[PDB]
Amino acid sequence: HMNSILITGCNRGLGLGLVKALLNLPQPPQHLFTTCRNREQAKELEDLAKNHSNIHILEIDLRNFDAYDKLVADIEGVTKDQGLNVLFNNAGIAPKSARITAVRSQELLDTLQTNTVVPIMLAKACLPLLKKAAKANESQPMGVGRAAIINMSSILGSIQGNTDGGMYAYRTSKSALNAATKSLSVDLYPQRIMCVSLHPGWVKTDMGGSSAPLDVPTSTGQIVQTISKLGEKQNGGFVNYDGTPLAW
Amino acid sequence: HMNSILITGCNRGLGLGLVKALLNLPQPPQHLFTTCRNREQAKELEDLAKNHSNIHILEIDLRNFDAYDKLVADIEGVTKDQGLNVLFNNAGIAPKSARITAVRSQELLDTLQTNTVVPIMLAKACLPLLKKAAKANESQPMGVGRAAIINMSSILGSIQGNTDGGMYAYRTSKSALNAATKSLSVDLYPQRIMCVSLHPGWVKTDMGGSSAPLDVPTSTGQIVQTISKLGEKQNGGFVNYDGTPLAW
Ligand SMILES: NC(=O)c1ccc[n+]([C@@H]2O[C@H](COP(=O)([O-])OP(=O)(O)OC[C@H]3O[C@@H](n4cnc5c(N)ncnc54)[C@H](OP(=O)(O)O)[C@@H]3O)[C@@H](O)[C@H]2O)c1
Ligand SMILES: NC(=O)c1ccc[n+]([C@@H]2O[C@H](COP(=O)([O-])OP(=O)(O)OC[C@H]3O[C@@H](n4cnc5c(N)ncnc54)[C@H](OP(=O)(O)O)[C@@H]3O)[C@@H](O)[C@H]2O)c1
Repeated sequence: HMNSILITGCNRGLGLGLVKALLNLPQPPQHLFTTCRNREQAKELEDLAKNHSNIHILEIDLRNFDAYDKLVADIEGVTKDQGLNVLFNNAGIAPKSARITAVRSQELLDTLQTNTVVPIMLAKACLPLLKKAAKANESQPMGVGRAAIINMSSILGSIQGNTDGGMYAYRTSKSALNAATKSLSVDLYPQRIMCVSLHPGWVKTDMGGSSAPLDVPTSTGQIVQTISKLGEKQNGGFVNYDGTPLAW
Repeated sequence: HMNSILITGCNRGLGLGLVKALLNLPQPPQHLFTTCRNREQAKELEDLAKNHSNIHILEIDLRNFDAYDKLVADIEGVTKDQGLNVLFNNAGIAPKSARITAVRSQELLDTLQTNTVVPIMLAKACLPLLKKAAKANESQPMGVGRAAIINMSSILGSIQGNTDGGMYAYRTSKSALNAATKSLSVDLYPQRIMCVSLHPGWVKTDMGGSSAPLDVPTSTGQIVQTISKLGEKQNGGFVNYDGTPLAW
């Protein structure tokens, strides 16, 4: 059971799918923090909120690093001595496909900032909360029930498995996120905070497209289930949406 | 034999070491292009130039993406229909060690820009020259003798081998460079342009430090030798300074 969880980017795709799947759980989280850039929009998320009080909507554009201090402040005020059990870095972007001969430096930097730098900086900010949760549940084994950072990655970030090429901004950012996941796993081991990169499979969202074999509920359903079964053995790993180990 | 080669960052460490090792070759390159940010400085490189006419010094700060068009112009004017056989992305930076609780967003972005974005953008700019060289030598097998991009990476970029953690900016940028190396290998295969990431081993330079087991000549000597033996089988791979396959 996850008492509290913070998930970034929940007005659309997988973020929203995860929220719903979290609710359908027999023992849903007591505090489900969800970020989105425009609360005015996210009608579906705003509607889910008006129907589920365990949902907490926080408005912020993750690119504003100075705004993090307050994000964590708002969380701590609600959770207090129980900290934050899970940070789920889901917010991500994928520019349009493009050949090396058409790659733009700005597209690379922007993708790297949102898909790589943000997750690292948010992890940094949430560390105090994650450690409090890890301590509060120190009698339990490693898992989302204690403390964990789940970085939503992608199989396209699998260098060993890249046989199609292209997608420079996206691939570099997800392979970079993976390297961050591994370092975080080593650095946070003392407090027993789990960190894993997870590929949600190819899902039919605005990013995944209509050609994807998986739908949102199917993926997120298994994801919530998978993260719920992840333990110390999978710490610092790269796993598929069903828990299968993936290649870096 | 490499008729022409472009190496970035040659006033210091490995860049300078490679230049010297290239010269000591029985059949040194006819055109050895070397970049550096301050020609006024780089006395040793400027001195090597005054003694070796095959050396060409080009001044530029790789962060200035608009300056690339001219870099390639100057090269093409010299090589012409023979193109550029090798692009050796050596320029790199490594910020001071720091724990996750002290990581700065600017340090991450800056490291990612110089160690990841620059190599990708320079590769992009040199593509026309690399393809001309690849075509001019189409009767030869893949290798530095035909056309190739060698990205100087690092074992710290090996996610599978990261058991010490930390070094977020550096690790993410080198793992990202590796993912770029793999995509470039697939995308450039048609023109048979080889791309490989190479770890020079731990060398005693300003970055490597005095604790490194290898000196500059030892590393660069084997490097020049190793790249000289790299072929299609090692294309898109991550290799040690002596050619041994490394884990992503
Ligand atoms: N779909 C797939 O097949 C697939 C496969 C592998 C990995 N993934 C990864 O899974 C995650 C979810 O992707 P998705 O399929 O749901 O894509 P999506 O439908 O495009 O959703 C991306 C989400 O991230 C948010 N976001 C983007 N930039 C942001 C920023 N600067 N600040 C705050 N939020 C930001 C978006 O907010 P706005 O609505 O405000 O833009 C949106 O909620 C991503 O990390 C993605 O890379 C997806
Ligand atoms: N030493 C090791 O043990 C080791 C191990 C693995 C990988 N490497 C990699 O090997 C390469 C060489 O590193 P090194 O040991 O020689 O380090 P170094 O002695 O610090 O040299 C770095 C070189 O890159 C240049 N450079 C940095 N930023 C630049 C920019 N924006 N534009 C143009 N040039 C720039 C530097 O120029 P300035 O003099 O103007 O600063 C310098 O010539 C790097 O890619 C590094 O990551 C080194």
